[PDB]
Amino acid sequence: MVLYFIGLGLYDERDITVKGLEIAKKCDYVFAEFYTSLMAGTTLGRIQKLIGKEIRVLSREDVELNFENIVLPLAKENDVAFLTPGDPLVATTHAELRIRAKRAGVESYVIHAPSIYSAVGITGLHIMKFGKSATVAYPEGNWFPTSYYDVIKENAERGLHTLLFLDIKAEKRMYMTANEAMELLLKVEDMKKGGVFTDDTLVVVLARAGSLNPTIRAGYVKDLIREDFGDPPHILIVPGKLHIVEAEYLVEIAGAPREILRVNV
Amino acid sequence: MVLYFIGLGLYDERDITVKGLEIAKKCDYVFAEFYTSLMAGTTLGRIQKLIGKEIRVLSREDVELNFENIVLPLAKENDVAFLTPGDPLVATTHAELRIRAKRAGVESYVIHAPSIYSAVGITGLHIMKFGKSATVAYPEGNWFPTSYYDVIKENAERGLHTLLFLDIKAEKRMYMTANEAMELLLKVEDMKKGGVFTDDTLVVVLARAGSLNPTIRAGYVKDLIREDFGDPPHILIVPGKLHIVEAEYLVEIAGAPREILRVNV
Ligand SMILES: Nc1ncnc2c1ncn2[C@@H]1O[C@H](CSCC[C@H](N)C(=O)O)[C@@H](O)[C@H]1O
Ligand SMILES: Nc1ncnc2c1ncn2[C@@H]1O[C@H](CSCC[C@H](N)C(=O)O)[C@@H](O)[C@H]1O
Repeated sequence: MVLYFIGLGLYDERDITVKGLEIAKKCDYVFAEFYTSLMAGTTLGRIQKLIGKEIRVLSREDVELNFENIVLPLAKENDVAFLTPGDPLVATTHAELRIRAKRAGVESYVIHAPSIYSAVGITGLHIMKFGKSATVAYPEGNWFPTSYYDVIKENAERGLHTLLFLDIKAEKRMYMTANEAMELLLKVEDMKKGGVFTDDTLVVVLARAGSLNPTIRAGYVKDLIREDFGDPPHILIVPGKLHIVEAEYLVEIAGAPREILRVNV
Repeated sequence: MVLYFIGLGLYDERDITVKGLEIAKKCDYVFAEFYTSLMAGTTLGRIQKLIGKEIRVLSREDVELNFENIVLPLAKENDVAFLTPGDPLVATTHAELRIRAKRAGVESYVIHAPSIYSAVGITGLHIMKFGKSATVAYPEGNWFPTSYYDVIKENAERGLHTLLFLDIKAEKRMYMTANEAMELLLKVEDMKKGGVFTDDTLVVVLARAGSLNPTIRAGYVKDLIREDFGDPPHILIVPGKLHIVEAEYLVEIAGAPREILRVNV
């Protein structure tokens, strides 16, 4: 009669909250999806072992299309767990699954977990200063999305930071790198020529948040465009005007050039 | 010889990540602070028990003026852990404490936890649609902070949601409620009169995120300002231009007036 949306964390199988782990163990069935995002620091098996129960993976279609046929039915007569990377209702369309639960007379509860949306706070950039967020999608066929470009422009204009989620082909297990995102923007800049993203623009790259050894680097596009930030997942941030304090943190902890202390403050 | 920054979560002691717990367990000394936020579902005793360590709680001044005197020193001889509500680097200036740890010669690591910043997802509002954030500060005497008003304004202008962190005075055990926040905003409406916040404005309130039954309400200032939302902590949200899908979740789960469904395109 109960369905729990349990967050799985950022990186590995230990980023789940204690609350989420116990509740999962008590559930009769445990489903999980791994398309919205991917747990780079662990494996389906490791996760299974930790929780103890056996996890049934759902595809994008299984969820978006037949969640009410695969999951909800059991949730009627039992206690079901739905596991998703990061935080349950973040950056995903899962929030509407709660509406379906209600429609089927099923109670749903949310168990949160760290999100990349809030873990960027490790970059020293002030959470309160983040403006509208966006996704840098891969150009395909005749489709070449460039909206993120504008999102970055409206935020910088008002002195806010822009968080750019990078593209992901969960299926193909293919991650978009910070470099590839920096490349695309340069092309969008070259087409729109608004002076929003250029070799002189300051950027921050957060790689593998959640890990004890994440990669936090700040620098000018021309200098980071070809730097190796390690294995995915990646996150690109185009900061607005920096606080002296924000800036010091990027220099002292993300190896930012001293130049930002005078040019970007 | 290191320093760990561990998040405790949103509501009770089980909101810490397994990663965080297992690390806190194997630490020599465990500091903390409960002034940046309020965990409405636990006690220092329950945390200590779960951690199996004695937690010395520091004050803002202890931290802001003596961290390198009370904490870092031990960090050179032992593994120290500094716990905090929710995520330690969200809506706090703790990130600066890392610069200290460094100049003191002390490696530091960050372990995240669910944060109110990403927990707003449960409201049904898209995470990427949130623009700049702000805090509604308690007036102190003849001083009346108004900043947050312009933040709301600036965001609604761009059709983005606004996350309003409510003030806290842990020392006095004062926890601004969503009602108090609304009341203050109305007064600021008279001051600046910009048609930013009025009896007819739609607002969303999230109370006690992290609990299995948080209070999620959406409605018009006039109908909510007098409504009881339960014990703090509270968070107030001023949505921008809704999506039909956001409107549905608000109506179906937040209990918003069905009229909001008919969006004005
Ligand atoms: N640990 C991590 N480090 C850096 N980026 C990450 C990451 N985890 C996820 N991401 C970013 O977030 C995107 C997933 S979109 C969904 C976000 C997820 N629900 C959450 O709450 O975290 C990935 O494509 C990548 O751009
Ligand atoms: N569990 C919770 N439920 C509702 N609001 C919360 C909350 N936790 C924090 N808040 C809001 O955020 C304010 C504290 S600011 C600190 C936030 C914390 N660092 C985090 O990561 O979440 C509170 O006064 C309240 O306005």
